[PDB]
Amino acid sequence: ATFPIMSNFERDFVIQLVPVDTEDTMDQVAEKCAYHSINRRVHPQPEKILRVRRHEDGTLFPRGMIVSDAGLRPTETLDIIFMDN
Amino acid sequence: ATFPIMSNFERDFVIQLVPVDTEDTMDQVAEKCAYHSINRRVHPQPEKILRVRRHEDGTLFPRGMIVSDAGLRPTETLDIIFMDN
Amino acid sequence: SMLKREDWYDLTRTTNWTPKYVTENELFPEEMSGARGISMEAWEKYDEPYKITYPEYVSIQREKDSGAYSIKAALERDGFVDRADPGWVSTMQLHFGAIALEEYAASTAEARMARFAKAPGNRNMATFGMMDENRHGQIQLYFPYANVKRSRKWDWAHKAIHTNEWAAIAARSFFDDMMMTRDSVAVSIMLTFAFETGFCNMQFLGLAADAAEAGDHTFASLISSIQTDESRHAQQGGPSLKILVENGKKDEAQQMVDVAIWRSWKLFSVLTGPIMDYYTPLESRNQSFKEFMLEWIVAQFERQLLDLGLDKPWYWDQFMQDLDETHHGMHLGVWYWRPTVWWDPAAGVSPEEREWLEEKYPGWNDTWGQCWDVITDNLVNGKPELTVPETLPTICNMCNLPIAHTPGNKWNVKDYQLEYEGRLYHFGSEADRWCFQIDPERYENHTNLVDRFLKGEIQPADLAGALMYMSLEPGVMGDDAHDYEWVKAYQ
Amino acid sequence: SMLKREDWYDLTRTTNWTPKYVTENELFPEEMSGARGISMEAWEKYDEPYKITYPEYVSIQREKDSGAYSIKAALERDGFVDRADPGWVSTMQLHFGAIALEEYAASTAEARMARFAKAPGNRNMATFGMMDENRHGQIQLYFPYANVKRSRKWDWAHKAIHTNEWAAIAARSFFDDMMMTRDSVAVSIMLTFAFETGFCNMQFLGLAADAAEAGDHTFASLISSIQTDESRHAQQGGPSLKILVENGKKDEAQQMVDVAIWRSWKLFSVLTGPIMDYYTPLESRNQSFKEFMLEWIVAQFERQLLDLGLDKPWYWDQFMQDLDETHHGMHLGVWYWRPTVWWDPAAGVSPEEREWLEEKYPGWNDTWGQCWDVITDNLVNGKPELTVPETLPTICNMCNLPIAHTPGNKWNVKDYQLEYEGRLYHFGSEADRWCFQIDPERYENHTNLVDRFLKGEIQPADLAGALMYMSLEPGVMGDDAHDYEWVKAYQ
Amino acid sequence: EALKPLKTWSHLAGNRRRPSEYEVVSTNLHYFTDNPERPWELDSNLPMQTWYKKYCFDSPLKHDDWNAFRDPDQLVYRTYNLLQDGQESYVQGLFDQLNDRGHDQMLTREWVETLARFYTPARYLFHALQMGSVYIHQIAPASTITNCATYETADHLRWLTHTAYRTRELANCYPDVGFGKRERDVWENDPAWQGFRELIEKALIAWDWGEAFTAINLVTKPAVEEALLQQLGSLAQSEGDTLLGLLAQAQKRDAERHRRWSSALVKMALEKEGNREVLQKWVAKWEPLADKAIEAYCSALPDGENAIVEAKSASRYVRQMMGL
Amino acid sequence: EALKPLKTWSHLAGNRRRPSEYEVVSTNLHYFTDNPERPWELDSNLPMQTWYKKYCFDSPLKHDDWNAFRDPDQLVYRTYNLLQDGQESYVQGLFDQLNDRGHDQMLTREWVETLARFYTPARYLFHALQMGSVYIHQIAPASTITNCATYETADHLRWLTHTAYRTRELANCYPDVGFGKRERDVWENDPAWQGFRELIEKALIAWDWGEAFTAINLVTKPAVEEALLQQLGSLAQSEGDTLLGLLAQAQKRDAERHRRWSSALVKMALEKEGNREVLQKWVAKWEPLADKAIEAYCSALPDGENAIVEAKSASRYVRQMMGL
Ligand SMILES: [Fe+3]
Ligand SMILES: [Fe+3]
Ligand SMILES: [Fe+3]
Ligand SMILES: [Fe+3]
Ligand SMILES: [O-]
Ligand SMILES: [O-]
Repeated sequence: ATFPIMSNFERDFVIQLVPVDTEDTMDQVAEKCAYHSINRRVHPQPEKILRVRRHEDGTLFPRGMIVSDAGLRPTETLDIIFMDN
Repeated sequence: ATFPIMSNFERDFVIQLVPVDTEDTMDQVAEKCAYHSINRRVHPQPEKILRVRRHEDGTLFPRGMIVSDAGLRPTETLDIIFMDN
Repeated sequence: SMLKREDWYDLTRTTNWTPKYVTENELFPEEMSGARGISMEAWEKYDEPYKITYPEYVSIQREKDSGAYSIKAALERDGFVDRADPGWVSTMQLHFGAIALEEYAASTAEARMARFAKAPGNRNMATFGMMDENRHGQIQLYFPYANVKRSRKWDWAHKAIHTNEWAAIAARSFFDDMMMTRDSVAVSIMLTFAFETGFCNMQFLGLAADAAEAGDHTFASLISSIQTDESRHAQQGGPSLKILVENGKKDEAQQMVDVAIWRSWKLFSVLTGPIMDYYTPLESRNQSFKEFMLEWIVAQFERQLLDLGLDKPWYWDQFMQDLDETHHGMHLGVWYWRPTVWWDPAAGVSPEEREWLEEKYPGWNDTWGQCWDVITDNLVNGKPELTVPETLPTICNMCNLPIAHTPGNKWNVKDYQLEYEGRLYHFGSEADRWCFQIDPERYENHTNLVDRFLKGEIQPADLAGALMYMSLEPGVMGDDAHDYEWVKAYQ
Repeated sequence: SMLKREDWYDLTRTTNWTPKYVTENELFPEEMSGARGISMEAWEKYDEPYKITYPEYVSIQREKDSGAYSIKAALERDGFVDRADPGWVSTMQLHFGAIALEEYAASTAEARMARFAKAPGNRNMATFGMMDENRHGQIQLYFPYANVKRSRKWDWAHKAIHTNEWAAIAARSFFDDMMMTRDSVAVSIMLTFAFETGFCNMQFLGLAADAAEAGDHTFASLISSIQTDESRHAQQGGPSLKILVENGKKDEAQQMVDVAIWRSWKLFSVLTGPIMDYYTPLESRNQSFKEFMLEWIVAQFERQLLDLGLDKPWYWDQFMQDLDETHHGMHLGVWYWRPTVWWDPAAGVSPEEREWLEEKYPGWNDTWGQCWDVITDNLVNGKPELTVPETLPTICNMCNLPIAHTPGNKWNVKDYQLEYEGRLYHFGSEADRWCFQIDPERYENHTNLVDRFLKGEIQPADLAGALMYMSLEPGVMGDDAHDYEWVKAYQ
Repeated sequence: EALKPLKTWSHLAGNRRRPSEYEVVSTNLHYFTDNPERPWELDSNLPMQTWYKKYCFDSPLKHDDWNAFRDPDQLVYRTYNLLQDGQESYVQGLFDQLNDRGHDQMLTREWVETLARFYTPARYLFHALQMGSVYIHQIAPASTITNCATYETADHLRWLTHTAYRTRELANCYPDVGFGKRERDVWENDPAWQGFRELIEKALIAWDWGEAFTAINLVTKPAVEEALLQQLGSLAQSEGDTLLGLLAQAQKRDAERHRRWSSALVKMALEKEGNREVLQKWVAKWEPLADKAIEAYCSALPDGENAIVEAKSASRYVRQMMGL
Repeated sequence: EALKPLKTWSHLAGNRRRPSEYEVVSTNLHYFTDNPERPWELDSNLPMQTWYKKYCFDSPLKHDDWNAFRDPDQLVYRTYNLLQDGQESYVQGLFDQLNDRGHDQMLTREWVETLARFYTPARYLFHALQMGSVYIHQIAPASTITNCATYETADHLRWLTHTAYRTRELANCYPDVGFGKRERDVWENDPAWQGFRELIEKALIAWDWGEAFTAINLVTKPAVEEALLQQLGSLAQSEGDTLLGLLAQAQKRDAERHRRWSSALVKMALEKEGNREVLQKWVAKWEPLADKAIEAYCSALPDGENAIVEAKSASRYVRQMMGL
């Protein structure tokens, strides 16, 4: 259920290693990433929604998809991005 | 009439060369010395009289004796001292 | 009377012969010599342009040591070190740990050429090479050793390269690829030409001016003595390149140059860039790291490369652009991960400093500046704990440096990933990925620190564990060089 | 293999023989040798305690120069001189002008012994002597020469001793009496024993610590290198004294020691005393000139003199007392007559400084302090003209220094006058007068600056004339080292 | 606890004796010995990884702590140039001064011919030792072993240098001889050299560090030194060649220092049972080429057979004294 | 106007050429030449005042500007020890290495005897030149003339030193000879020395600076050098003494430099009419003692008469080349 990914947080300067769960939705992936980026080096944007995107090819996952269903390679890099929605 | 002497001014730190006149009284010798000592390195003492004394043997000349009569060797050293009188 | 050097010099390198009791390939194994099907006869056109003979060497070098070692003894009681700018001290601690042992290692890289080159002229030069880095490594141990009693961090001048601390691994990963694990002709190109001629020679000049500008004599004299040794051995890749070009091999030679320059540059962007632009105090800043690169390094490369008959590397334009970026990334990573290095990094983002940064780099405050905005707010607000990390950065699988890049309103951080035989690799740049691709067998099964972490090799598998694994403890672990003094500017 | 020094050393000084084609007295004229009726055989018991042979000398001394000259080249661009304390700069300007050429002159004084001693051991030592001061004079020209372009005053390192500026005449008057115009055995006592062993050796140590304490490396290294040469030749008077004592001559030897020590001391009281107690900044003051004298000079003399079988000089108690006084006189004269020296003297009478002075010398403010009270009032009141002079001080006819002493509520300035063959002479002290008396023929017709003034030899016969006669012009003429900054403390 | 500042480097701490300059700049410096399984920071299957696993870590010559080795002479770069700048002033002094005195002109035609055959062509054997000692440098298991090989290699360049220089002075003085043109054919075709040439060509591909030490350090060098320095040198002197008699005695100083450290190394190896036997097999495999080398060279000299007997016994003597 | 800072020392200003290190630390330094009427800062009738008025200022050898003299070799203290530390490494190298090789043991009994007579006792003549050159130092009219005499005197101490050292090595090797005990009686009583001893004892009380220069610099030294270095030295070599053959050639380097500056001095004197004649009379008064010195020494040597003819002509040659 523990599964490593690489977080490329929007407006941060550096990709980081973030352990997620295979059961986590995208929204819970996004929350676990932000913890290493919001209020350390990126400013909260509370009129915004954190969406999860595959780095390599730009595929946008729905907020609600869980990691198990995402078809990810261990350690796959993910854009964490600011959207409305 | 021009005649060199060595002034050892009271409370100064150093003997100096002072050209006097053979016609000068002691009082005028004393005035010519003070010029190189009072208000350069010694404080006026205006309730005092500047007397002239021979350095070597301590002979006190009267205020009124002139240099011609003093029996001085050229360059002879003279104490210039603070007295009443 | 005495002969003139030019009358007998050639005889010192008329040392090739035709083996009989063993074969040419036995005596010069391709994997060590890299003669590349070019004949012994053709390797003999090799002509070093700077010549020196044994008695000249031991005599001029006895003088260089006498000088350097006397300057050092004369300044020792004065303790310049106890009152230097703490960003300067840090610059010294970083230089000694990253380089002393790699200097020493370069004597083997020189020995490789000395035994296995087919150019008689290269073998003798490399003998002097080998002597030079014997000196560099020993004098760079003897100097910092003065300071052991002042701080354990000075022990790192000896220990660093014995540890798995991430910077030490980025150092070995460079050095080993360039000079320890290549054939002779390769070492001559990739080390003496690309790294030494390309980067060291100038770097050491700048570094010596900075020691002086900081009031550090001892160090200015040390660096600038070492620097006068450089080109005697650095010149060795030049004639090798002519020979490869004039026989079938412009592309083999190109490809080696391309790889060595990128690899160099990446090392230089973490080891030098941060120092120039953030550690040396504002009033000493003579030019920016980008300025310094353009004037003293980059144009020398085009000049050299044109004279050799070679091309600018395909990655040149990108490389130009990155002078605006990478070292700002590496500085921010080092500062942010500061308890993972053995020196105290300097934040260098006081208001005056940020103004300077802004004129050297239009756009800085809008990009790089935000992250530092947040770090600063936190510090002003008494939340220092959000300015140290809780995870690992992703490490590039070629340079072993974090994959970092432009933040803020020009967000541009990219990962040049590659799947290869069932493993996912990460690359900090397009060029880093291509170094792996043109020669995957050379790098496959290497594992970077993150890989090791993920794999189970670091136990306990948390940050305190990674600290122990990197051999770091309190007392060595990096912290803010000025102890957060630049923070009072903001309250 | 190589012999051990002790096995053949004696042969280097088994060089006496019995002349035949000329007589002993012809070959060793008494006026140059001073053998004093003691036989060639008896002069051969002479045994230098520090031994050295030619190859050891050229080898250790090649190393000392390499060091000193490299320290100098390494620190040159840094310009420590342009930002040193101006009292330090002044200390350097004074040292170079007073001494560089007198160092050079000491090689002739060494040559005197080298040719005319009857002790074979003395002749060889003096050969090395002669070499040592060749070095001292040349290195003390080469160093200050760095600074010519910064100020004409640095030209004085060469010119001083060519002029009739009063300090230069006090220098020659010392040096010539001690070492240029005496027989060989005398030079060995009066220079190497009394002045060099007695005063230089320690002085140069203290001076080297001060350069370092001031941040002046170049100079610390120069002085402290020269200092390591000293005792090799300074040791020469020691064995001479044993020989004179063991034959009939304890009193001839006593009398020479007495004269040389006083003469030395007087020079030292104007050249060193002012510097310690007024020019070196307060926070660097390690001890007082009197403290330094008691600990490092005076007790070494009693120790030496007891070991030699000699007595303390009759003037010893007076001399002890004068450590409280004389150098305060000489400083005040130099400061007051400051446009008559080639350096800028430092007043050193700020309030903090006056406190220091008061604990080093209970009574200072009451005595010395008044004169400075008046100088200060004048300066505060915008009357600077009453702080420069309009006449000459009386000059002592032996030391050629002004006759000065305790001012204020303990007024004690005395003149030890003497009429001799129809001329009146002036002496700054009882000992100075006695130097003339025991040997009037050596000093009779010498004329000090005042004498020359009085005689008609200075024309125009006014102060501007005396300036020209002393070779001083605006630009060289001394003024207040801090430009009167210490005056703001009083308003 | 913050880690306390130390008295010396951490790997040297608590030694009793304050570490020397020598210890301070020479010890524990190779890092490829960290991870025997992966010496370099790359893929573990690179040829170079292989080369060091096989020729350094799987050497049969074994010790638990090769970093404990100490050069009995304690050379560092700084004291190496102090020493050799002294000896080079001496040797360049001989060159300059004997030239001044016309010494090359006083030698006989026979002797000149002997220099072309027995002396000149050493530029090859001494460059070959240079390659030989520099291979020891880059494969030895400890930096204190590498450094002896560093300084030794610079010596062997030294001896090539002397020979390069005199060969020019000889060609200027006897332009008809071919000095400088012919050495390669002599070295390649002269029977007097083929023994040495075979010995060294085979020694140059002994890749195992302990075997390279032995073949170059223990067997080839005493044989080259006894034949070219001791035996050609005292023949030289006996024929009037005072320069070469002195030059060779000058080089023999270097060579003796190479023997002092080789001897220390072997003393240290003999601390582990097995090593003597390991060294002795190595000596037995190589010694008969040394025999041949001495035989083919010394026998073509005057008084040949006797030069053979003394070179043989004085080089065996070198090893006998280390306990081999 | 405040006086402007200068480019070099005031006495050197406006020269065209930037002054050398040499000029900078050597020129215009004696001050006793300020006031010829009173050279020292004391009473003008002291013996020492007299000594310099008479022997320096009233020299018949005259020039308006003796400070313009320049040592053609431009020695300063720093470059003097660079040069002699080189030559001393060479000479101490010869000592060490020939000892190693037993060279003292190879000389014949006859030759040993010749060293005791003709070589040993030079410790006296070379100390006597040391006293001779050091007298030139302290009376010459300019510091650039004094300095040549400074460095020359250190050489003459050098040659005493060599001789002191070998005499010990000779006494250790032939303890029955008296090496070290007997030199003073040989120097004092041996006819072969009495020519030199007379020459130098008389030269040592020539007080006039120009006469001391000439007597020591121009007449006594070429004669001592041709007899003791050139002639004993090549006899030495011819008898098997390779050490002394080389040592003497080593000292002859110093001696040739003493000749280069002496020659410059004389070139400079000849700028004033009268000086050549002044020097020539000096040469005529002293040369016949030199003749006698060479005759008594060289004639007691093997092949005596011929050593006489060549020492004579090569020392005259020294002066002929300066134009005397
Ligand atoms: Fe290097
Ligand atoms: Fe290098
Ligand atoms: Fe001195
Ligand atoms: Fe001295
Ligand atoms: O280097
Ligand atoms: O001295």
